[PDB]
Amino acid sequence: AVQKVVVHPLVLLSVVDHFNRIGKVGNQKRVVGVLLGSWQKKVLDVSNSFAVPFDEDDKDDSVWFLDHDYLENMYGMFKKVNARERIVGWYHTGPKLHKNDIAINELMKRYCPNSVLVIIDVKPKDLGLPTEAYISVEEVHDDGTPTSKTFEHVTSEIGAEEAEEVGVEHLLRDIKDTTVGTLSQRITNQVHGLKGLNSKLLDIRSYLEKVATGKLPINHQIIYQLQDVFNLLPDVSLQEFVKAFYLKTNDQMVVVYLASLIRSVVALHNLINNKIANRDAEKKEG
Amino acid sequence: EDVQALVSGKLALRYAGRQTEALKCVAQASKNRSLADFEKALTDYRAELRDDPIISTHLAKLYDNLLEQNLIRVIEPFSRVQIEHISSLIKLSKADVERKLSQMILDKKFHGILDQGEGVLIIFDEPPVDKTYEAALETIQNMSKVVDSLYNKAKKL
Amino acid sequence: EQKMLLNLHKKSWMEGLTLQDYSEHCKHNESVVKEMLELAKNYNKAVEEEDKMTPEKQDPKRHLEEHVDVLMTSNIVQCLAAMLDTVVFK
Amino acid sequence: TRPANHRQLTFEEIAKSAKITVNEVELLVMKALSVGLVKGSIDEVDKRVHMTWVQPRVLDLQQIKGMKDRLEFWCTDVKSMEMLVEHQAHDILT
Amino acid sequence: LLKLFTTMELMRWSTLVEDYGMELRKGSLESPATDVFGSTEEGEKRWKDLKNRVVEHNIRIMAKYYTRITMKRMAQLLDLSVDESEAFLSNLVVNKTIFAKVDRLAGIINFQRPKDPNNLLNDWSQKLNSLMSLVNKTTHLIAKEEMIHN
Amino acid sequence: QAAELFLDTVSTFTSYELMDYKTFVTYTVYVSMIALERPDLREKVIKGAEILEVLHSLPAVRQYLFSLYECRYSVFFQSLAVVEQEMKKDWLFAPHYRYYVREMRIHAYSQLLESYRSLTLGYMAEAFGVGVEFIDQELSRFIAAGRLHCKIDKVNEIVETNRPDSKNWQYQETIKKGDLLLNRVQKLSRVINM
Repeated sequence: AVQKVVVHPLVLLSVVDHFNRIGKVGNQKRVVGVLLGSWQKKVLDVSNSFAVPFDEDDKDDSVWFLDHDYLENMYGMFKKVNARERIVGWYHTGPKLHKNDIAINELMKRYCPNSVLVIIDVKPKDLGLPTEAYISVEEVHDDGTPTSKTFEHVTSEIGAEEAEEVGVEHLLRDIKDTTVGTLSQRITNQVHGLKGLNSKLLDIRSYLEKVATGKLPINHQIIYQLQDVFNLLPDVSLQEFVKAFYLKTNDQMVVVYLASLIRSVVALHNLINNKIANRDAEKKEG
Repeated sequence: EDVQALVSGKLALRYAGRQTEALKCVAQASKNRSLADFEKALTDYRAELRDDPIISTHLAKLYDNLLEQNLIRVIEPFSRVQIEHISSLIKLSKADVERKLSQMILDKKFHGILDQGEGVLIIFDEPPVDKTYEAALETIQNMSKVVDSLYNKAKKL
Repeated sequence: EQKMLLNLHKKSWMEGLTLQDYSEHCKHNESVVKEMLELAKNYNKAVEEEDKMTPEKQDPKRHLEEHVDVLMTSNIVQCLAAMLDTVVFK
Repeated sequence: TRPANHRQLTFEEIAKSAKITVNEVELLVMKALSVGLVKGSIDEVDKRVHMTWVQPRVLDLQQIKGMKDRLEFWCTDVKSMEMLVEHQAHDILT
Repeated sequence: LLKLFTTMELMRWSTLVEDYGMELRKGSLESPATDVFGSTEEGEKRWKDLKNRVVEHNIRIMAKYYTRITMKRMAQLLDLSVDESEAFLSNLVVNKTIFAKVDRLAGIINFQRPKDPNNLLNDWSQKLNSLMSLVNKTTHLIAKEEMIHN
Repeated sequence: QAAELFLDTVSTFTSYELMDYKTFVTYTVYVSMIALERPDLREKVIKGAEILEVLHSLPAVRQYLFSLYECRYSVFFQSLAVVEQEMKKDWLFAPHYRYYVREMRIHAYSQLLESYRSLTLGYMAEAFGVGVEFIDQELSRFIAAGRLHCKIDKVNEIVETNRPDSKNWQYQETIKKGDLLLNRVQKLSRVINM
């Protein structure tokens, strides 16, 4: 299969521009385009994407234009400017998949054997990871459940080539928060981590609600992986762990003692010198 | 092994006697690491090994070294072990083994601690001193020095 | 486009709750405290030349400042992350 | 049965659950580890066993509701800690 | 026999003998047995070496799985006395083949290596961040499962 | 400092006008045992060739040194009781004599207690050639003075060490020096509002 897909700034800015371009006049639930990328090991790197003429019916979920010849010659010209980038995957902005989408992926498979689809929810500006990646799968499920032409999640992340990195940093400069952020950014990051953990746990709650209540099918998979997660909790307060935790915390405490004491000493040294200097000025003035 | 190969040498054969056989059996003791037979060799040949100052000094050094090596060999599989048991394994009396272990631990050549009230020795894990705290102590002592320096100041107010 | 691009360096929540590495953190504290000692050694000399010959930002003072700042913030954040993980995760 | 809160199994309860004598529980746990389906550790001087799990298994809807409850307690604790830290560190957090 | 020695599980030496010694040492005309384990001195020595290998593998298994065991339990599982079991374990540990410590006073043998606080809490942190990554992947699949109904 | 000064000039001593060389080496071995810890005692005195060279002519102090180094504690106590007499008769060493005679004792005890977590009082009684009540009183005084890291279970008559580990000793020195510095800062404080 495909273990990872990394997404560069250029494709996400291009799809944002495409969404603003289409929604400006032809506001529609989604826009569809084609990604370009390269293969390292079994990871995929995607930095290029172009909009393709697309249309979806509102509810028929079987009626759709994706332009064959436009896709082909646009790819040809993008190869002319840069030949490394070949067709991998297709993007859309709809926050939800459709029954119509797997046909889009099957068409895209004509141009790439393992074409991967990417949802880029431009409107959300939220907790994290605005890109979702999915591959096409067809297997017997090994458990007696009926097989089906299915989309399967593949982990995704954002990574930048150096030129895109300087480009993005320059635009972010004004709103940019510092990378180090000694105490403020770190504490805010921990609070945001608690926020994200709570949000994910509440999502897992809602899934279990829907599963127990029956409105959502039991995946059998993941839920047993979730049970492994639940058995993976470390169970602190076991005695030797408590001893080790106390030891390491005390080491941190003595270290921070040294730092604070030195800070007090330097503070006093500045204070005494300031008093001496201002008193010297006062004595000279008379 | 070379010892038996030299007592049989063409020049040494004319000198065979108590002195030669004493070192022969001492060498045999060294080969099989038998402290009991080592001391037996040191005992039978009193006039051959004790009164000779160089022989006596070096052989006592060798016996001490072999005792330390065998003690380290036998303590290794233990965390807590009765001194009686190790005395039985070493064939030396507990009165000697206890003093030897005390001297060895005192010299820090071996990590372990005795308790006579239980008649046991204990093996521990010797934590690696944690240089952080020594650096801490030197820093705070030097901050005390600079504090005295500021005390030298502030008299100018 | 703002905070669409920012997702690239955006710290993840697991990255926020990540506990770094205890052996590496101990090595870091070990190195920084030793550097603190070597800085304070000449900080003593600097304060002992307080006599004001030829009234003159290199070496002891601000270097000690940055060292204490980074050490203290690293230790505080590591302790806080460890503690939060201890109490929240079970 | 348990989310590790009592996962230090005593020999007696695993023995009566397996309706076999105390002398075979060691062989049972050794077989379980050898197959690769449990990664616990055994103590014999207290006869208790240090149990850790790596192999997931099927869930009934009963287990689904039980999980939902035990996960609810956990996420309640997470939210408790979130607002606690946000309250106590307001001036630094901003 | 080969696969049994390949199994990461105990076998009682007495049980192993009762099961396969007839075929091993003596056999029959249709199942000929070589002089590897004959009744003579060299065969007897090789048979005792086989017993030594059996107890070596048993100690391997106990080190793999057990944390601490009374030496009476080791002796009963190896069909030896406490003295013989202690001597064999000492001979094996001195060779630095495995890690084991004998608390002869409390009558315990500890197999787990001592853990420094840094290693213990690093293990805790690794468990924690693995759980965190699993939670995130679970949530992605969770959204995917909800995402089917559209 | 006296031990280090004497050790630095043991091979270069030429001050015959003060006193002779053998008296100098007696002073040296006297001060070194009380002043230096055991490894330094080994490297700089036990292995100091000229010291053994002159001690071959002086077995009386050679015994007093080697008994402490070789843990022959009863012979060490006999030699120390002997040497206390010359320590007293000494026109310079007399004013400190009791102190010296005291210190070696704790050092001796501190040596014997080094290698044991716990032990019966009878063991040290026989090792020092002393009786249980006498050594019990000596440890009572010395532990009361805080010179030894041990406590006595008189019911079973067992000395039990409580020496801090490396980390615990480090923490105790850290906190002690912490107060010795923080009180200095606090007295340095109130340079605000004279």
